[PDB]
Amino acid sequence: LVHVASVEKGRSYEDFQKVYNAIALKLREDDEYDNYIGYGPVLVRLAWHISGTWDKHDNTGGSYGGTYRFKKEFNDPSNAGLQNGFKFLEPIHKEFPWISSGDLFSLGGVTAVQEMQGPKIPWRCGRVDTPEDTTPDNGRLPDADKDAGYVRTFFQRLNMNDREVVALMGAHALGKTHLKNSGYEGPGGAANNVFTNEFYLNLLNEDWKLEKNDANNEQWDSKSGYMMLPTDYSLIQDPKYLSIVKEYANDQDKFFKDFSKAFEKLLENGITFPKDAPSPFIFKTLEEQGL
Ligand code: HEM
Repeated sequence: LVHVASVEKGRSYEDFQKVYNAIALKLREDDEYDNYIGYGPVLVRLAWHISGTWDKHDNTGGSYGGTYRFKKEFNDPSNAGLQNGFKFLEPIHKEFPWISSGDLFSLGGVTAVQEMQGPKIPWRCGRVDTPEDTTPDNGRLPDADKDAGYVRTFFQRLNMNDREVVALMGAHALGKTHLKNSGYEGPGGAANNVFTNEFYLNLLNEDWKLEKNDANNEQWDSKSGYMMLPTDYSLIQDPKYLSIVKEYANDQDKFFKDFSKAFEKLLENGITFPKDAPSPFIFKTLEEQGL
């Protein structure tokens, strides 16, 4: 099963920078969402969830086809809450109807990371919408109530190794769990809408207690008022993950570089880029543009 990237007709870097900017300006404008966390974190989660359906074995799922727009995937229990990110992006799609759905969802995540002061994430265009019957079944996204061996095995399906897994998980410094969406409640950190390596520092430095939340699920809670999922905490229970947690806790630049690589890879899994495709784009932030 082959998905060849096809550049939206006649478009180039400037066109996609305009879409970036519109997303970034709306992120700035719609500041109140989720008790003033804003839409950055949910856009990052949306980009991951539309990518994380991928299966390396048969190239089903993945970001290419933009299939989140169809009811089966939209209504996946694993995707509860992401409707907010979709609704956010709706007016952007209306303004730029030429961009594919998978390009828009993935670019939303890139824009959020960068506007939250994260690393630059190179991004490639050319995902093409595919029909409703290409939508992957529910159940391809990961469970939170599991251990390190689960996490490691899960991510093999997305062709991610230990370092890539631990780097990607650093996104859990962003935003929060919401009891109504996932059966977990609380923020992972103090800087909910700024991208840093706080996830790793908090895992190592906080005093975590294994408690039950109001949905009768176990989660790790700190006296500082933070939480970790069982799968997050597994990164300090497994010796191989722990070494990499310590590395990123002690080197902000290394985390940023490794995250950027793993996140681009996640967003591009399943896609074949022609040898004469454009190079990946690196978008300027609003701040860099004086906007
Ligand atoms: C073992 C893997 C993972 C599990 C089990 C998992 C699970 C969860 C759960 C249960 C939530 C809360 C959803 C809600 O209640 O609103 C969540 C939030 C989120 N996840 Fe993950 N996740 C995993 C990996 C990732 C990865 C790879 C990324 C992206 C690089 C990511 C990004 C986020 C973001 C940013 C949030 C916050 C969303 C918000 O504030 O609205 N997750 N995740």
